[PDB]
Amino acid sequence: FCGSMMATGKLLVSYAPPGADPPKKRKEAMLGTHVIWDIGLQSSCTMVVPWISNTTYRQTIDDSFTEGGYISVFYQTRIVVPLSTPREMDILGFVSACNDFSVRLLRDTTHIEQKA
Amino acid sequence: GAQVSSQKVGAHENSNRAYGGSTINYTTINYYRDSASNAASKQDFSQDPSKFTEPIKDVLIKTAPMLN
Amino acid sequence: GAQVSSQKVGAHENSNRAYGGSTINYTTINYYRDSASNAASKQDFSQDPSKFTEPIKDVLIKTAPMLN
Amino acid sequence: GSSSTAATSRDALPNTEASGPTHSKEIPALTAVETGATNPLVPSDTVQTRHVVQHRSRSESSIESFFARGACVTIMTVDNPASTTNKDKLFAVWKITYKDTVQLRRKLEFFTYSRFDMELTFVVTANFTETNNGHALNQVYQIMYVPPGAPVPEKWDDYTWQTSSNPSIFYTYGTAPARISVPYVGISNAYSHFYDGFSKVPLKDQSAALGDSLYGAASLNDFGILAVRVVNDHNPTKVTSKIRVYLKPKHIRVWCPRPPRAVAYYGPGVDYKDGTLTPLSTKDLTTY
Amino acid sequence: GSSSTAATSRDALPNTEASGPTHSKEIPALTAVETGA
Amino acid sequence: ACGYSDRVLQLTLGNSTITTQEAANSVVAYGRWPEYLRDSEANPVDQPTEPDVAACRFYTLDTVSWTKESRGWWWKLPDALRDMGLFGQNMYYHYLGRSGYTVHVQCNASKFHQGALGVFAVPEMCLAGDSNTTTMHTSYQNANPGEKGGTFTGTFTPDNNQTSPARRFCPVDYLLGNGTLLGNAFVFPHQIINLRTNNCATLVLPYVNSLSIDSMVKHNNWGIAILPLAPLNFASESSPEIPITLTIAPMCCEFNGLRNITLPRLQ
Amino acid sequence: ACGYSDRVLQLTLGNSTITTQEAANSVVAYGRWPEYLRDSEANPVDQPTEPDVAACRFYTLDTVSWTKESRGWWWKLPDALRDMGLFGQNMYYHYLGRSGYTVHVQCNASKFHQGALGVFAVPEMCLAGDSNTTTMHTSYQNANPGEKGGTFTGTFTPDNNQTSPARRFCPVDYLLGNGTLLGNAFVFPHQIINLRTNNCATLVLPYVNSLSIDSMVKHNNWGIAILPLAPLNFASESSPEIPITLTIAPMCCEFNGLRNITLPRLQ
Ligand SMILES: CCCCCCCCCCCCCCCC(=O)O
Ligand SMILES: *C(=O)CCCCCCCCCCCCC
Ligand SMILES: *C(=O)CCCCCCCCCCCCC
Repeated sequence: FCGSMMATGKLLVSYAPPGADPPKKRKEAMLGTHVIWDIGLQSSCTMVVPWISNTTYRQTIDDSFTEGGYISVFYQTRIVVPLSTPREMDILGFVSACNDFSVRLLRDTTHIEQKA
Repeated sequence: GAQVSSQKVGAHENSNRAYGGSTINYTTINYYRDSASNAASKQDFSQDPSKFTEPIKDVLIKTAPMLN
Repeated sequence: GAQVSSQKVGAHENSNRAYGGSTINYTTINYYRDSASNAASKQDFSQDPSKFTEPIKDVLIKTAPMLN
Repeated sequence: GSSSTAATSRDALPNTEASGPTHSKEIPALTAVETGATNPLVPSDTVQTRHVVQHRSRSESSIESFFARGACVTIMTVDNPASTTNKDKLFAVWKITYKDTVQLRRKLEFFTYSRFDMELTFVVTANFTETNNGHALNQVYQIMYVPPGAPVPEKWDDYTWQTSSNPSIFYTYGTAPARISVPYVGISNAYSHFYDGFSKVPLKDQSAALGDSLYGAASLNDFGILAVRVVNDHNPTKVTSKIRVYLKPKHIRVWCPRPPRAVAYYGPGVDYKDGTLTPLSTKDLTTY
Repeated sequence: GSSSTAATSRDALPNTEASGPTHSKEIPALTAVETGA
Repeated sequence: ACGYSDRVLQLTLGNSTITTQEAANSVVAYGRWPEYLRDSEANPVDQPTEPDVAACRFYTLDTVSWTKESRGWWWKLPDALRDMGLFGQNMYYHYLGRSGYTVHVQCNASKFHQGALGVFAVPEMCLAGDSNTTTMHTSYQNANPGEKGGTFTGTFTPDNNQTSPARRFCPVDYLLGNGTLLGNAFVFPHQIINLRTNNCATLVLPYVNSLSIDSMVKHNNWGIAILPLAPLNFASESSPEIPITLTIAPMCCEFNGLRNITLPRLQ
Repeated sequence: ACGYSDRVLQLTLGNSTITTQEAANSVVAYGRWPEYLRDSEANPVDQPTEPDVAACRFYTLDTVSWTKESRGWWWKLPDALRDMGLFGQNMYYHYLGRSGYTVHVQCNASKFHQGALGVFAVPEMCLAGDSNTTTMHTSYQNANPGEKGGTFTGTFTPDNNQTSPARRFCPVDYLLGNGTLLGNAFVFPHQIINLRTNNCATLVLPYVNSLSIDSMVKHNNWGIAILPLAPLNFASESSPEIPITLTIAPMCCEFNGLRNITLPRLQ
């Protein structure tokens, strides 16, 4: 959370494993894996996306058979600020692998090329 | 001067008097004096990622507040 | 790291001081770290067909009536 | 140093035991196939038998031995034309599968699931096509495995052939057929020869087009492609080449036996085509 | 003559342990990325 | 001694019991009783839901009718149970699920009737489509009939409407609806209901798949195929009919990846 | 030492986690943590369903808004969770059920806001009706609002339409909606959300009843009542508003007497 110290709020961070309507309302997102984040002196909050998959490995391309599901963030209560305080502010998000994470079948990337 | 090492077997054939089970080994003999000529052994080590994931001076206890 | 195994000899040459009789063996050495690189050993196992031929819950005694 | 080597595939089958006349309440011959069981009889249950020391074995019908052969799974065409051609130099792209041909496919489809290491062998042949006397120097071919997600080549000479990470084979014409092995690479615990399902659940709240997918298809079997090119630059006399790919499944296990394909294959699924549904021929019930 | 062969690259990753409901002052989920960790 | 018999069985699961007095023993497919997913084979790491008696109990599907013209019937699992009580709810609320089953097919008649039904349980029962212009085109809706199941036909009839294709299966009976000869379907776990002998078939099915757990909503693990190996006949009547009823209990079902409920397009 | 604190908590149930950094410890009602029904106190003999993580997880209800005119809000349990995922399905498929709960009320504001909410959990929270011509007449539909809950009022207003009576509760705030003084509601398990101190209330509720298990569809075991003990204020604004959100997790829920699903008349 990068708002001022005077700003408070509760947010809901959600992971919905695939196969149903992707959550567009808190009511649905709240039924999947989720963390309700209370903003405060510990500035940050982590939601773990547990490995939940039919296959033992997923593809590194968009693919329905090995689709992974939906990540979403909602307001749980609302951001509240006192007077003389910015009413808008930013949050930044980060992603990282857990210690049970692995990859295989080395391949070239589409993220670089050399034309002619 | 042979080096004998074990293979990590993935698909196992229907066999335990020759293949799949009774540890399958492989053999390497280096033919050259220069070690740059050697094949790669691939017998490699892992390490804890902490020098990148937790480079903080005072130890991180995850159940505790990071800021205290 | 050689594997020595025996051959099942079919036609035997007129010899028992070298071929046909005194168990003829063969040798295998794996040259690669990946077991997928290995040849097939063909030293394979058989099993009873019962999971397909007799998948009934109560044991079949062939001399008895199947229905009783 | 030296390693030296419970019913095995090459063991002799059971001996026939001698058996004599019988008169009793034991009834091996009578049975009831409604139970789902096959009656486990041997000849001494219904005739008099002599003793026979059995030497035959089932060594050649073990799963490994039934499959221990390279089978052709595709033919890839490539060429190396003059630089003055209106037509582009042909490189080939093949989506890896055993379903473009029928013989190996039918054998694997005696089973529902399998696990194996795959040996691929490549036979390469070439020929001239224009009745010309011009010549060509010995060709080198690049066989590049492009796994799902990696950039597929669009030109015979674009950057993707750099292969920094894809495995490639550079094969020299006229040498022994190329060969590699691959491990069991499935994203499941076994390859599925049959998948009774879809890759997408159509949702009520979504258009039919958005929830649609092919019956029986899944990335369970998307293994990517082989891309093949003649590495040599354009030559004034055109040469055409073919790469035949042979697949041998080695170190194999299989599960859940199935009736074999009895009418002609019709696409990569189990579909059949009108006019091919009559495998049996005419034979009269009381004619030998 | 013959030589024959600590976390190695081919070792299995850690098991997932079973864990149940929780209600306490332990707060793994809350953190502070300002620290650089 | 006490008179226990192959033919007389009682099955009890959850709050439900089946009795039969004319059974022909019962089959455990591939010799494997259903089981929960072992830790050494596990894959989703979240704590699974295991409904136990709420879902592992006998559900009876709509009864069908066997006549001299019947060519056969088919159902898919878990699909045929998708709308069955708490089994159905647990299936649709979770991304993943696995389950074994006890399948009990019921069909009684009289000592003067005759006929024989082959009851086959087929792992990955992929069926052939109705098209000779597109392959693998049967739609999700037509591939998944739910409890009413579908039927076999004696004749392949290609769909020629290319404007709006029917997109359904056209499963020919002597080709087991999949391009292989019906006479060989006996390599699949099966029983035969031959009316002079028995009035039911019982098949206990382990979860079978190339994965420990998978999407039940996308994928059927087992098919049930019922075909008349010998046609129905009775006294000298031209149009006899007798009912066939299916009752199926999930066994050892467990589910992972809980979220909002799946609401599938089924028509 | 490590900095653990009363004010900073994490709650995890099933696939759901709550964090708070401004708690005021948490309450375990009557000192009794929720538990499954012991064999020595058991009563229905059928094997119970225990959904475990499928239903024992945090469900968030629709958020409400606190303003200077708010008189208070109420909900009943299990009623407020009747339509919540697999908890709701298990409740309606079974004649009997029991459950405990973790109730977490959320309401943050700022160091310049003030106000205090009493959060009370009341066993058998019977509320008064709107009629002075008939007693005990509130209808099932009006007594059970589901997740939207109901509200308290500062004024008793008798329903005078005897032709078509409204049949609803008229719960007066200072009489705790039941004829007793609100100042004494603190003998019930409670916490206060006083905005300068804390932004949440957490109440762990054991199943409480004069029976080991009962009809969840007929009977609510607990009521949650939230009333402003000190009104909302902020800087010098005339109409401040701040949201209040309820999140509730069933705990140790078990069910008996499985049958077809209950389909209640709720409007
Ligand atoms: C340079 C050569 C690379 C060769 C790359 C081989 C890539 C993997 C191919 C998998 C073959 C799978 C056969 C079974 C398919 C199935 O599931 O039906
Ligand atoms: C260790 O090296 C002694 C065992 C020797 C085994 C046979 C060696 C095979 C041929 C190696 C030739 C020398 C290579 C330059
Ligand atoms: C066991 O392997 C020790 C005995 C060694 C016998 C000679 C080895 C023959 C050459 C193998 C070379 C290495 C292959 C990569």
